[PDB]
Amino acid sequence: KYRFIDVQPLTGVLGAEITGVDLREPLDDSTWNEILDAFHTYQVIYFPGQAITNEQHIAFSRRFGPVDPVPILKSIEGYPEVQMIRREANESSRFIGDDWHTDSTFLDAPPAAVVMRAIEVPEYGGDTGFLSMYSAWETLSPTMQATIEGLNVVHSATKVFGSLYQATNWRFSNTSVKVMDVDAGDRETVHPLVVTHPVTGRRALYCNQVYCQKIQGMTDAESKSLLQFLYEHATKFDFTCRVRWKKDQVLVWDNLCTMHRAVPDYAGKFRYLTRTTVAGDKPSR
Amino acid sequence: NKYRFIDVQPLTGVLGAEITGVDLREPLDDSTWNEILDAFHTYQVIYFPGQAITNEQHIAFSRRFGPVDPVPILKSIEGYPEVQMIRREANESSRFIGDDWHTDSTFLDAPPAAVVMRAIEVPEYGGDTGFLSMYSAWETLSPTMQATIEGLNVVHSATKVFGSLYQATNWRFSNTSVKVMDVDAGDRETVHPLVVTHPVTGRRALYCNQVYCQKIQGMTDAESKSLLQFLYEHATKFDFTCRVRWKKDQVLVWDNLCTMHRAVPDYAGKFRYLTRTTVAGDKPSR
Amino acid sequence: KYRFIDVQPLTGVLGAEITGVDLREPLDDSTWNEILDAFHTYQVIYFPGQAITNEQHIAFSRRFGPVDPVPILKSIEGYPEVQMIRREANESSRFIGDDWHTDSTFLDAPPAAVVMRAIEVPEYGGDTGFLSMYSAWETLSPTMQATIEGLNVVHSATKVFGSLYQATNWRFSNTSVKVMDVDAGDRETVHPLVVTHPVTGRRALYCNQVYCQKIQGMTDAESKSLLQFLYEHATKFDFTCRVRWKKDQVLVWDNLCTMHRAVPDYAGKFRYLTRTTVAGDKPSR
Amino acid sequence: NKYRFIDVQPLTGVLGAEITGVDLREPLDDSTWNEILDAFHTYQVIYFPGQAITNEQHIAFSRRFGPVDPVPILKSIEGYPEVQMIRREANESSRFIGDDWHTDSTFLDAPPAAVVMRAIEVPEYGGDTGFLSMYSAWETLSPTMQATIEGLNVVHSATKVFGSLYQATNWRFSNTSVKVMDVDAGDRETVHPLVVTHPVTGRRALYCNQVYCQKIQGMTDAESKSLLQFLYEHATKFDFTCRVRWKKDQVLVWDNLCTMHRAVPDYAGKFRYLTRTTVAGDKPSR
Ligand SMILES: C[C@@H](Oc1ccc(Oc2cnc3cc(Cl)ccc3n2)cc1)C(=O)O
Ligand SMILES: C[C@@H](Oc1ccc(Oc2cnc3cc(Cl)ccc3n2)cc1)C(=O)O
Ligand SMILES: C[C@@H](Oc1ccc(Oc2cnc3cc(Cl)ccc3n2)cc1)C(=O)O
Ligand SMILES: C[C@@H](Oc1ccc(Oc2cnc3cc(Cl)ccc3n2)cc1)C(=O)O
Ligand SMILES: O=C(O)CCC(=O)C(=O)O
Ligand SMILES: O=C(O)CCC(=O)C(=O)O
Ligand SMILES: O=C(O)CCC(=O)C(=O)O
Ligand SMILES: O=C(O)CCC(=O)C(=O)O
Ligand SMILES: [Cl-]
Ligand SMILES: [Cl-]
Ligand SMILES: [Co+2]
Ligand SMILES: [Co+2]
Ligand SMILES: [Co+2]
Ligand SMILES: [Co+2]
Repeated sequence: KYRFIDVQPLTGVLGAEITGVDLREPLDDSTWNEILDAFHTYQVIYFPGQAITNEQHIAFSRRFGPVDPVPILKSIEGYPEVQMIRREANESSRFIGDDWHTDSTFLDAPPAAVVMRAIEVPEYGGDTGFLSMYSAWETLSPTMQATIEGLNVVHSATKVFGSLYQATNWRFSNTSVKVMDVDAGDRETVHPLVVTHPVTGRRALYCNQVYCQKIQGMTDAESKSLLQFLYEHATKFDFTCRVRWKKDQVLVWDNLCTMHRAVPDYAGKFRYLTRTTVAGDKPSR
Repeated sequence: NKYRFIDVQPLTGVLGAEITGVDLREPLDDSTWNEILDAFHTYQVIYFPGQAITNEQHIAFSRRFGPVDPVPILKSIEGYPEVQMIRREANESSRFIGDDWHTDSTFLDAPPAAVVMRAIEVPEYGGDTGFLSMYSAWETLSPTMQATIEGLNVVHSATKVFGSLYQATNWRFSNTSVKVMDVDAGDRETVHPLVVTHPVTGRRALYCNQVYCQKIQGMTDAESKSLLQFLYEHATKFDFTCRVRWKKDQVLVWDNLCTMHRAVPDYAGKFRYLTRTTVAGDKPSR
Repeated sequence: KYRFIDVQPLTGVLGAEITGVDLREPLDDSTWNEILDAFHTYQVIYFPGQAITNEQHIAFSRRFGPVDPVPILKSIEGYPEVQMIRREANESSRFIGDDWHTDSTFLDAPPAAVVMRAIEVPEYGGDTGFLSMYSAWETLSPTMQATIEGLNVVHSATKVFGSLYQATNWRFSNTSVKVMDVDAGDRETVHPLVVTHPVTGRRALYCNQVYCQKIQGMTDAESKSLLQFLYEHATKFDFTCRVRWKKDQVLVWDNLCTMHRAVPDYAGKFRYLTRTTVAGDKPSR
Repeated sequence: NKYRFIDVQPLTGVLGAEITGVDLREPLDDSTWNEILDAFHTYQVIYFPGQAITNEQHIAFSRRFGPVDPVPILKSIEGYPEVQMIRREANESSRFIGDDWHTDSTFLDAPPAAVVMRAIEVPEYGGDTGFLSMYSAWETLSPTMQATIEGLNVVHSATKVFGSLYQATNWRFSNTSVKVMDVDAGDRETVHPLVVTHPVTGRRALYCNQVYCQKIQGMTDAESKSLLQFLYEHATKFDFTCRVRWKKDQVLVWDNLCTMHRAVPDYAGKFRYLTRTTVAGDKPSR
């Protein structure tokens, strides 16, 4: 069915490799329409072998929507919108993003999408996992769905760069991570536990252990119990795929309907990807 | 306190009350009965020490609470089909009856409303019964959690007690107090709401128990297990419980809709014998 | 079998009422020997109807061992060793001791025992629960016992009056609780997970959720998992008893082989008991 | 890297490797075989894309790893009792074979040492197999936790797969690939250590799986459940896993002692067919 690009789905759940296109060149309307369709169908799409410039990265990201950096990451000099996920070979700090999450959900309007490009990565190690929150939602019984669909969740960055972060002893390195204001870390926002994607109209479960503090209105014990069940459910191996990186692979993921995590199995090896983030609207039900 | 015809001594700040100043061998005037019924509705489990009543007076007093109807599983005393036994011979090595939190016979389309239990001969110590309030278990859920669960129903059956799950496992009750039952009666399912309204007080109570509840209707096995596990942990917190110690001729009534109870098995090697008459109820409803 | 006192066990597991003795008077050797035997047998013993003076309380406690206040509680004026568990009718703060624990196990040598006396208590509400850690230990399989008997646990007061306490929003009232130094709150000690009682020689499980931070040498996830199973096991209703208070009831509990908790079911009612604490040796295996 | 006769491309930093530069239709010289065996021991699961071998060459290549012996439950291809099928017709609505973390046939006194699996016809996408390293699951337990558990043994049986627990439940495998089995063979127990030493590498591996492990020997049901649940959660973290995608004529070998695997059921409605020969092992030991 695709005529302007070649798409090879990665699993029966999510993920697709796209080839037959050169992202260094402008895309005609037909080629862009297929790309966007593949992005909305497969949720995480990746293009091996795209030796693009940083400006081309920026422009390509702009096709998905307004570009706008996430609060915590350092950017390359000359490009505030091009942020780094960079780990030096000798680092001993915590690996960025090494549990399931989606990005910056403590924001009133988290990103819609992220476009990541491998600069220099290990021959093996440092895969990124993804999973579908559409599948997590769809595999809940209708009874379970009706039960939880009216709930909201309180999100904040407290464990990442607020008071809880300051409490613990593990730190990120300053290679890619900025020093942040503690109160900014502890500012709370509220999102729906079940969101409707604004383009596809499909529903997705929307919670993550990194930023979700509690179910709004619940006791700590009620909220901890529901959220724990939902995390176990959503992170079943069945709902995941695994993306392996090579130099100049460019990947886009939908930040509303997927979760992702870094795999820290390359200790002692240099790894560097850049990324631009695409702004989103307020998550809504 | 407000009581003028009976003396009531509440047992904890959550449920339970001792009632004295009354002789259950004699008939009760309307004034004394109304206060007893009121104390039953206010305290959920009430008990009357020192009541040396006959089996017939036990039956008659039970009847004041509602029609009397034995539960399926228990043997009864000779000459009194309505008076059933909770009896454990000293030597027994079988499972102790009722030794986890439950309420009685909820596999029935219409479980009992109440039970009236009377001590015949019990150990100097050991063999207390614990009780907890399902009004309190419900009221301490957040308004959010209440709204979340109030439309759910739960499938109950006796499969673990005298159905296929019972037949599959190794432990048994002795035949001292427990009849042989049909396996299909054991496996027969009924559905009740997760949250019920008491037909007299109008108050709401959480309604689930691990002995007879199989699953939340319409949910997957893992969803149901996970929610019911949380509710069991919530309702069985020590703060919601009271503990009743038995003495010969103590007579006790519990509300079988808004409480749970469990036997404490801490008297192995000692004889224990209580009788009970069960008072019938209506379909639990929302 | 008791000839100098009358003892009435409370449950088949632990607990005993003692009568037939006047604690306002000196005890002969025979009466004291029976008291101590009952204390070692039943683990928590209580004497209704003992209108004693504070000095008599102190002296009676001294028969069990050296007396020595616990760090957190305020004492009555004129008697540093007589501490208060006092809640005013109008209080809205956290109830002292409202989860299962044993006292001050963050100390290198926690108390051996505590002697508590009711001054003024509600007609109903404010029971104290107790449970036996001998029974908790004895109902573990031999295989489970051999598995865990070599483990140690790190204890500290951090959740009660150290950094974790400072983090949260709930506070105890200053009615009975002193302001404490944070570092004193966070000082760690190490005890055996399975201790041998120094008088009876019987073994007891020794862990509590209030002061135990983690199994020494374990990861956070391993330790949280074992300790959770042990707490669920030890706090089964089967292992508990419940003590109801009346004015001038004097009770002694063994602080090594039991746990206890306050029951907060008297909101809006005044409740006041005093207590002296009896010093112990370093818990050992 | 150190390899001079084969090209090996590791799959993740934990386990798994692709091997190219070799034609399994031809015999392997000692030098090429030694490197393959070494890569098997180093990477635990290895796979060879593009190997259009006959069933006989499949059998012969398997044999290089150890004596070949079919597992009890799977049907075999006509004319090759040692070559068993993992085959799912497009229309099937039965349970997917192997769809949770396990290692093969651990109810046996001596489970297989390895399996060699070959894709005949598989979906364009969907039907990957996941693998994880039980060396890594063991090595990431603290020294304290290791000392704690290293003396324990676990009781295994096939009761959930083709024993009484299977017969009691509702789901079934189809008869496409699965034989009817004797219920008593299903319920027969064996005991293995919780922590095993690999008989060639000498390295230690955690050894438990939820499909066949019933309980820690000597423990109570609640103790065993609670410890095994923790170990399952620990060993199945995403960080310890790799995922293999299948293509026609890919041939893959896994170590059945130091890994676990699971089928991913994400291809309903599509035909999938792999064959496999199982290589026999010795009693797992400490
Ligand atoms: C860029 C990105 O920022 C991060 C940074 C790190 C991150 O990964 C984790 C994983 N586990 C964590 C666990 C704890 Cl207890 C605390 C913090 C944790 N952080 C997730 C998102 C974002 O969101 O845009
Ligand atoms: C009279 C009464 O009958 C019983 C009998 C026993 C009973 O107690 C338990 C407790 N835990 C159990 C656990 C399992 Cl796996 C099986 C059976 C169990 N039975 C609860 C009710 C009733 O309801 O009228
Ligand atoms: C006198 C006594 O001091 C206390 C004071 C309070 C206490 O009770 C609790 C119960 N649950 C708690 C829960 C949390 Cl998260 C924190 C603190 C908690 N404290 C236990 C012991 C002692 O030990 O001698
Ligand atoms: C060939 C292989 O055979 C099987 C077949 C199926 C299998 O997969 C599962 C997964 N989860 C299961 C869960 C339950 Cl409750 C029951 C049976 C289950 N079976 C695991 C091994 C073997 O070992 O040789
Ligand atoms: O390094 C990775 O694979 C992903 C890190 C991540 O979570 C992120 O960039 O937001
Ligand atoms: O023996 C007891 O204390 C209670 C037994 C019980 O559960 C019952 O009679 O239903
Ligand atoms: O108030 C109570 O019943 C007990 C409080 C307590 O834990 C203590 O005094 O140590
Ligand atoms: O189908 C698969 O991917 C693996 C099935 C499996 O578990 C097995 O063959 O033992
Ligand atoms: Cl009647
Ligand atoms: Cl052979
Ligand atoms: Co991220
Ligand atoms: Co009962
Ligand atoms: Co205390
Ligand atoms: Co298998």
